[PDB]
Amino acid sequence: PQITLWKRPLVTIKIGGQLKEALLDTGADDTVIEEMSLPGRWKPKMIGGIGGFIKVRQYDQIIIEIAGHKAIGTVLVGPTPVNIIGRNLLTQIGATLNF
Amino acid sequence: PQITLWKRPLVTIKIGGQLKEALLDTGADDTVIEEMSLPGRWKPKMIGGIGGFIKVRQYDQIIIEIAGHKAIGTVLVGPTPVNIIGRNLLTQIGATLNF
Ligand SMILES: CC(C)(C)NC(=O)[C@@H]1C[C@@H]2CCCC[C@@H]2CN1C[C@@H](O)[C@H](Cc1ccccc1)NC(=O)[C@H](CC(N)=O)NC(=O)c1ccc2ccccc2n1
Ligand SMILES: [Cl-]
Repeated sequence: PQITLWKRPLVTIKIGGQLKEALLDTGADDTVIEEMSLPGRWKPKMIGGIGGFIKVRQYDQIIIEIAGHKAIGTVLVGPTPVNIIGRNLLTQIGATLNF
Repeated sequence: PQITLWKRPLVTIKIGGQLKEALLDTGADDTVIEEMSLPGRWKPKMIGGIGGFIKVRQYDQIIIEIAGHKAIGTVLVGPTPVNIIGRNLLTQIGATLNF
């Protein structure tokens, strides 16, 4: 599978039993999802990007499916305008940047 | 070359005749470089990310070298925390995401 970048590399994910669209993002350390109820324990975190920081809820050991690939890892929930799959999960689904 | 994502995908770039380090970022539509003196005509623009928008200088038709590959395109210059190479130039150097 190879994804060119003339458009946003959006894929379908399954998280908390719901389908969402998310951006495959090699520039993001972390995976950040829009506000949603997720069951289970979490802890407060702040994460930064181009316009500054947002508060998120950090959930560890979340089961997620990304474009058909299974993953288990940390998901941050908070007011991102776009759902983002960052390197912590891109490494699990085997993504590489070929240039 | 193929980049795994266990670490940040940082590469050397050449802009304005100066070497810098920048992040290869499939989640960014645009290329944003830290404040620097750069010759060329520009115009103001807002660009956004997590945390909101920042004001930048939009330079069109800038010659940039990214990991040894020459590209020409729009560069935004402003108070970004990190230099980022986004899809407008990743496509020009032929970068793909594979998995
Ligand atoms: C998600 C998080 C874990 C916080 N990581 C990061 O944000 C790190 C931070 C690094 C240090 C500072 C400079 C940016 C780098 C790159 N990144 C990721 C990097 O990939 C980040 C991910 C992202 C995408 C969409 C919207 C928000 C955020 N992209 C961006 O910050 C780019 C900047 C640009 N080109 O205009 N934003 C966008 O391309 C973009 C697209 C759609 C939008 C819709 C509404 C509002 C904003 C929107 N921004
Ligand atoms: Cl919900």
